[PDB]
Amino acid sequence: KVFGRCELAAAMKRHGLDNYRGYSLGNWVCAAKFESNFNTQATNRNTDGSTDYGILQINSRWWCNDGRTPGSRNLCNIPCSALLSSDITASVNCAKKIVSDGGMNAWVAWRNRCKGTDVQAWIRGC
Amino acid sequence: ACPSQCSCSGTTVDCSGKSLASVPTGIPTTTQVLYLYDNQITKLEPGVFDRLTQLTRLDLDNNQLTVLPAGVFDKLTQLTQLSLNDNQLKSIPRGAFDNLKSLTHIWLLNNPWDCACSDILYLSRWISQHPGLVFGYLNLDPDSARCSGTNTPVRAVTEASTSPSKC
Repeated sequence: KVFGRCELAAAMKRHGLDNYRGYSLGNWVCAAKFESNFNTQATNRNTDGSTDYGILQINSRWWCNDGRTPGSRNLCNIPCSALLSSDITASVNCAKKIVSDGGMNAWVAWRNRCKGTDVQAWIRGC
Repeated sequence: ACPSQCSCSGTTVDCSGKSLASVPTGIPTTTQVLYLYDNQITKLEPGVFDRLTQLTRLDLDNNQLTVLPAGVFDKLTQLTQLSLNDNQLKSIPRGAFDNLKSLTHIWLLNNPWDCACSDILYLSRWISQHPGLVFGYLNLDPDSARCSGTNTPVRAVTEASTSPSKC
């Protein structure tokens, strides 16, 4: 499913991302924009044998199970296919885990494009 | 011959999540993949991997490593992936990655890197000189190795903000 910007902002808020660990809603929307372009089915095979999944491109080396990433962990306790759902619930729960175990600095495109900007722009008119 | 504590299959030896304090004895010298992650290893013996010259992958992450023996990885010239994240490491011994001519991926984050001390300089330089080898919890990220306290990138640390008196 490709979300619209406001549609995704709306769903992130009700999952409680707004001010999660002190990051305002617009940060997470800006992250997902540069990670997947709002497409839940974005998939990216990495050179180490892992894959990135979902709207925030979560990796199978550490976080989810795809049954094809050798020596990988499943720190979020989820199948990586749940990260491909039109239901963003599993991707939100995994993201929250990442922010705490690591914060948003894990998402390099967010660090370079989003962090320290007027990120509440991502939220205008929602 | 599999070590008692571990699981084996072809050339992979999984010693992971077994509450180990050190590397088990009897890893076949033909081993290509060694999982030691999620244990409580605090110190490695010098030379512990010198016989495992065929290793292409080594996971040491998620232990309690405080210090690495010098030359711990010197014989591992086929290693493509090394994981060292989520330990108690303060620095990397000078030259410790120099023989890793097959390296494609290393994880360094969630360590208390001590950027006040002059021992951090080999690591700072090494990361700067290998901008495509370091990975964070997601993708490629040379800044993911971060100084304890200040949370700035190790690769940014230069000789003038360090001191030999702080080691």
